[PDB]
Amino acid sequence: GAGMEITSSETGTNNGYYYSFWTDGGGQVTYTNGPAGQYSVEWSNSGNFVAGKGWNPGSSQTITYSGEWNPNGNSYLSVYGWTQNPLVEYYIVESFSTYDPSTGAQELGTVETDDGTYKIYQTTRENAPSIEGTATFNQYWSVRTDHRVGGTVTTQNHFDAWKNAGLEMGTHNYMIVATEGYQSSGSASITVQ
Repeated sequence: GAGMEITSSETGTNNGYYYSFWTDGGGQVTYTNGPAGQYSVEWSNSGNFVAGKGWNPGSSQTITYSGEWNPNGNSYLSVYGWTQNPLVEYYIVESFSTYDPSTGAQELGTVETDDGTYKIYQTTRENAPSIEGTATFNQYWSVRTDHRVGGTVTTQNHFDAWKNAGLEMGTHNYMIVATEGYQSSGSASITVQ
């Protein structure tokens, strides 16, 4: 892993961390594992891609992450992952570029944590890609009102706020600090501590 450039989807472990790189193959996307919890990604006229390091299975650990997120166009930086039974894709959005991803989603409240205010939303993806195949599932969103690149994400506070709103969480699959992009270029270099 450490230092090897990859250009198509893979998951594995690198330097004690789980890592997930997924791309639909649009434009160019290059992912690299670095030392410890560090990853780099560079993209150029991308389709949809998700990249980052973390844990499988994810728990309710308080994550600290640092580094650098330089997108040109649509990109989010998030604590990202999935539960099963029910199937749930979830996002704790630290920053987004040119597109608020909670657009067309329904706001269920706010949660204050990690010196932030985060707005809570749910959508339903219908017949979309998933960790268990083409499926119909809820996505949950916590979106920081004041964007940042680096700090503490107390995921327990986001899960409790979702559960508070009546949002079911199943059994935790992976949870990563993810760089996502769509129809953009950019680079990002992020360390999970």
